[PDB]
Amino acid sequence: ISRKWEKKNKIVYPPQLPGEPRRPAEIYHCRRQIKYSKDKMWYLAKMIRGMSIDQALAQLEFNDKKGAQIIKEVLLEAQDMAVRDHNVEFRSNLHIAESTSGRGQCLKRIRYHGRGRFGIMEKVYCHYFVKLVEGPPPPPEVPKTAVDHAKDYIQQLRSRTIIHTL
Amino acid sequence: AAPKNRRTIEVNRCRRRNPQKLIKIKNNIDICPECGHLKQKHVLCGYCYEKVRQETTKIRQQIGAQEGGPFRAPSVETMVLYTGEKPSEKDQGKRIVERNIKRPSWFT
Amino acid sequence: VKKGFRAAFRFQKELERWRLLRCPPPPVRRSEKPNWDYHAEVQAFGSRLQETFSLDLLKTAFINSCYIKSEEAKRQSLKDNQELFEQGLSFSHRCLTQFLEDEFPDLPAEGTESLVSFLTGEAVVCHVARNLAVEQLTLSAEFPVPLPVLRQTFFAVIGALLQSSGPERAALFIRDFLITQMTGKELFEMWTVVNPMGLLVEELKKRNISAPESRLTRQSGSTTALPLYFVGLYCDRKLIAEGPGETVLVAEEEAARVALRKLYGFTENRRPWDYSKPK
Amino acid sequence: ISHGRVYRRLGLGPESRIHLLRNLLTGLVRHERIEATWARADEMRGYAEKLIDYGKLGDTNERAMRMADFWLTEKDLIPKLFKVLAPRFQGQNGNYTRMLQIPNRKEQDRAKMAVIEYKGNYLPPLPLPHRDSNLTLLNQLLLGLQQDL
RNA sequence: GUAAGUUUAGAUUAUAGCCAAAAGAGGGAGCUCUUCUGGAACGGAAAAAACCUUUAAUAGUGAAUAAUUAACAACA
RNA sequence: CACCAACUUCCUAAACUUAAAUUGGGUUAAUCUAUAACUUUAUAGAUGCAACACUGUUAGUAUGAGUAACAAGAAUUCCAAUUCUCCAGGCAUACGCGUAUAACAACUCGGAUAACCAUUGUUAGUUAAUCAGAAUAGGCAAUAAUCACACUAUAAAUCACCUAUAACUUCUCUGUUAACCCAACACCGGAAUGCCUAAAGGAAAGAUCCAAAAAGAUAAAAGGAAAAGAA
RNA sequence: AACUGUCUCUUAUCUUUAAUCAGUGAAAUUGACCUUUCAGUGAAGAGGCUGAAAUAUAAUAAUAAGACGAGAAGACCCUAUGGAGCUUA
Ligand SMILES: [Zn+2]
Repeated sequence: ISRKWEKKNKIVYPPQLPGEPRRPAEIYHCRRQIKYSKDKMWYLAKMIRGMSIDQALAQLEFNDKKGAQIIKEVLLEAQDMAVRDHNVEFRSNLHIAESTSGRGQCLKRIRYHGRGRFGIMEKVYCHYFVKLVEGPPPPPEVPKTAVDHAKDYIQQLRSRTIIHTL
Repeated sequence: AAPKNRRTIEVNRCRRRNPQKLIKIKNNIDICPECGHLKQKHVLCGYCYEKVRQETTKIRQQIGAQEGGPFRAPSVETMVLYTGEKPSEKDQGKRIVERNIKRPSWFT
Repeated sequence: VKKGFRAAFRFQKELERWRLLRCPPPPVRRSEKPNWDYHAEVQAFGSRLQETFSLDLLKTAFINSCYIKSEEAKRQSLKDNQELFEQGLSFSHRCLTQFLEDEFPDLPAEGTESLVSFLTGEAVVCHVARNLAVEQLTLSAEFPVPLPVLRQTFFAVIGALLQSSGPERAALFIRDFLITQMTGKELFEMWTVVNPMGLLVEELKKRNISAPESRLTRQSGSTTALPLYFVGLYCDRKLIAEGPGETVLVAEEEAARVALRKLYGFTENRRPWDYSKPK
Repeated sequence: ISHGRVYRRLGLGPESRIHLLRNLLTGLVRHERIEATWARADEMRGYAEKLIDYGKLGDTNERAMRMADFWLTEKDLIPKLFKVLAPRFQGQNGNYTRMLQIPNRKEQDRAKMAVIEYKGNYLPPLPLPHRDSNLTLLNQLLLGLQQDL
């Protein structure tokens, strides 16, 4: 078993020099043993990626899946330590930078059947990883307009170099 | 019939990450003015409803003790009175339930 | 557990290789690193260049103001290269200007200044010095050596070279090593020319020539999104220069650029500069 | 395939639906406020309204007495309907029952929950929604339009 | 024209093709055999073990060539 | 009136001539020992010394697939609470099992989900003079039962008591719980006797939708093989 | 003979399944696959070769006729100057 996610919270940066911007806070939180499928939990993680702390919490409160409740509990614990230990001034100023789930150690059992058959029973466990960055979620990407596409196409044509010539 | 070959993770990944299979965000979230907690536009508040439901049990518990037996539903109208409130003439000829607590602000 | 010491040692080397890739070491100058002899390198440096340098003067040229402060700071807890620096920079300006004038007497003094400035630019000097290993031989208190300090030594070494070998050898050194950098460099690349149409007219009036009348010699795909326009400048109804462009303004601007090169004798087919001369 | 259907399929059969509806109606009359699944609550809302009409019809009505006895398993409620519920709703012409949506049960099945109650009851008022006041900017703008008109 | 050959002593392995093309014999188509000859592209015949051009294999941003699925109604 | 096209050939630098069992010769990875070397090397001597392939052996992790699959009567004033709706083999003993019993505390594992425990930990338990289990030697025997009387029958169907000898004042031990057993499983299976048939014993509904298709059940205008009658 | 949805000639309702939410969660299988159509070629034979043609990416829901479909030591009869075993008069 590896627990490097926790060690990421133990990283200490060098003292900031006068000519350096205020470093944004980064918080890594994880729950190593969860009686839940990582694949099912990933669906929850994927949607919440890049969202704000408040928006993600609001969605979780009205979610029907058991994993969503666990995620909200994980989020609340991470937020509590962030203010308590990472000198976070404004609770609302948090967004979900990263959210992913990993496999955990399982248990193996035999699944009996009424007609003499048997099956492979497994008690699934999973890990959940989230990194929280202080500040609002980054602005969403703006799709390229037709004008932008045409300009790049012309630029690409100019960038072309002649192949296999003197 | 069994699969002819193993399904690749890349093929599997696309199926599960298709937008149709992803979890959708909800925009119907609302705030409860009474409790200040979240609610849906078509769903009622729960923090205040917790007071209402529990108060109903307390009122009902008082009613149950007063009746003292099954199949004792009165044939006359019933009213609930809280401490500091005195029955009026209009309250005559109606079952009266007495609550030790004072009249709740929300309850009128 | 697999037995043996050779296998375990082999894995240690494997770990080191991964560690090096993951965490490259911070850069340090070869002077601090072991197996460095300044005297031997200077002797090899002079021999490699096939040039005679006064060791005392050359060391002074390499010596920098910043380097002295570090030694003085260490001393608290020596001759600058400024004098030599001025000689090389000042002499180079005259010598560099001399090169440009001889090949292109018609080219204006302003153009030579732009060419001289580009050839003496900090980036140009820095690139030559770094590729020449001068940075390792440079004496400074900071690594990588700051470019302005590096530029100072480069001209400072030139001043020392002049005393040791005379102007003649240094001029050949400048031609062999610095003038070479202009190969493949187009005139407007090294000289910034705005408003070519006005400048072209200004030259023509000086020569008592009529201003050209622009005409559209050839055109293709005018209404398409990829239009090609050929504009020729006609003087006294005679075409003097023609340039290609996507728009008439661009074609006219390009045509003017061609004329300016022709006016100053900077044609692409012009005779290449000579590095062959031993004199 | 539920086009034109006017009846929900509840319980284990049509008789069970009546019995289940009968049990729900009896419980609602006794307590006057009951929480149940939205689908079942909607189905039983119509039955409750019609029951009040039967009480309004009069005690002496033989059909009402038979109807009241069948629907109300607990016989102590029969006097209550004619002497409590019916007198209360005499002024009202309808809409005796109020049904509202409740947050879904967190019982791992996420059933849709609703509360059905009899209006005019002595129970504490439910947290009903309150419409926006006319003092709002948009309403005030409309008020200016009304004055001009 | 060309460089192997005979004898003595010791010693095993191989001893089953395929297809094309010739000469026969059964036969009367085609087959069934016996005998002689040739073959095993990275080129060509459309893809093409068996046919055609091809002595081995080396780097080069050279050159001359081989075989090479195409062909140009009748009456005195 | 030709060009293109093969490492055929020439050209610069080189090279020195065309398949696979078998046969001759030259090297080498790794480990240990001898003797050296000292960031992992040399010369010798040794060997459990080299695997993309035996439906190989062991372990791990995928794929099928989050697919097959599985689940609790209602309301309330509340799970050893009331009431309502409906179902109809229940209680003792034998046998077997052996603490699954009961209280408390836990919420991880077990129940193929929860609630709740049947799970985890700790503590407690089943009371018997009546219920159940744990001397000798002689003498002498014709005739069933069946309400046993009549009455028949055939399959042919019950120690005692006398005569002597010997002993001479007794209540301890063990069994007693349970929703329990045999079937790998909390298996729609198997499981003796006595009493009784609801006073005893129980719950088909995890939610929503009402797809198609399929299965089961009910209903049929006219007709009746396109009722229970005969051979 | 009657009887009836067996059929002329099907239809309607209810339960199961089905579909949706949530919890838990197998099996056979699997060289790798960026997994198309027509004609050719071939051993009856082509998603992968030859020549044409078609072709945003990714998904979602349905049906089982054919490929004289794929399969086993299934079924039947007969042979042997085949074996081996057994019995002898
Ligand atoms: Zn509230």
